[PDB]
Amino acid sequence: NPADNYHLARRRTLQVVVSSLLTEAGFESAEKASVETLTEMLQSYISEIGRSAKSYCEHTARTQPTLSDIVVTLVEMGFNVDTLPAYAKRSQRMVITAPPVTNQPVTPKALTAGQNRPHPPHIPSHFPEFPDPHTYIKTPTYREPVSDYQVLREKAASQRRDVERALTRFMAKTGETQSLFKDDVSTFPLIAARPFTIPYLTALLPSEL
Amino acid sequence: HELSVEQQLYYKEITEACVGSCEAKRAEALQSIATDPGLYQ
Amino acid sequence: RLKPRSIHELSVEQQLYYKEITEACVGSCEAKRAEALQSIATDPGLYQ
Amino acid sequence: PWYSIFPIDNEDLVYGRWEDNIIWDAQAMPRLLEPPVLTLDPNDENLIL
Repeated sequence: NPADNYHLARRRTLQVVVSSLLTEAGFESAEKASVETLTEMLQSYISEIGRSAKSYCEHTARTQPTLSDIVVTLVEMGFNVDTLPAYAKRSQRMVITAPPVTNQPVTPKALTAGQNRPHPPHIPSHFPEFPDPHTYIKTPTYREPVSDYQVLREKAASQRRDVERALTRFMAKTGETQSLFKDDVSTFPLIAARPFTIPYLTALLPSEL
Repeated sequence: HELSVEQQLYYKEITEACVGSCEAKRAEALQSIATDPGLYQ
Repeated sequence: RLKPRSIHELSVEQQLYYKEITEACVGSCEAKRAEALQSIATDPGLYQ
Repeated sequence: PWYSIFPIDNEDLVYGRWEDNIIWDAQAMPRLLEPPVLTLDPNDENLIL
């Protein structure tokens, strides 16, 4: 979680500092509540020279503090500043490393490059570009229509030929049949002649009228 | 849209062959339905 | 009575996107593949 | 892509609740059914009109 790592990268650096300052001419294996006590007094001490040396310089109409604003800030906290050049030149002096950076890759994204659409004149050019079509563009689409007279004539012709062939083979198979050749029922079956009782009636009369 | 008389007659014969007058006409009607190429429409 | 001519559930920008992504993902060029693979890996509207 | 390379699917099969025409109990049938008119869908090819 990088949210609490904004605070814990610098407070757990102050925990290594107190653990390095309690080892210099001193302890090993301290109590746990005694370390979070002392690193709370350390954070509250840096934050108090921050607020008071800024207040002493801004009282003198300035914005960034000089040396004369901190040697009056440390006097008002009771520090005895003169003992500090001797403390800085220890042989036990140690350096605690700064915390690591979350964005170690920095630039690891190939990205997704998509451009479509422009800007209406109430949006200047420095605003971000309008995104791609899939985000908000919808058009219905239909099936490919075959309006060709050649293939429509071919379709109607072949369907009529196939249905009349199927009808005549079904009627020749389920009735009396003839065959121009010998024992020929599978290939070219003929519906047998039927002397009717309605002669001229089935010849001369129209059926579609 | 309306069936032509050819396929209207084919529809009539095929449906009335599967109502139960005899079994042989039913078997030939089902072998027609299963094995014809143009029965769409 | 004829039922209305239906439309495909993809847009033509979406259908063109599908055609470009599939013709890039058959790997004729490697940079084309890699973007198309990242596009598959993070397009939010790649459902439907 | 001027036209779809995937045929427009049957919207009724893909979307409609045809499950509502199943007749679970003949006597106690929940929805009163009605005669259906022929609709001759023109999306299907192989039909002249």
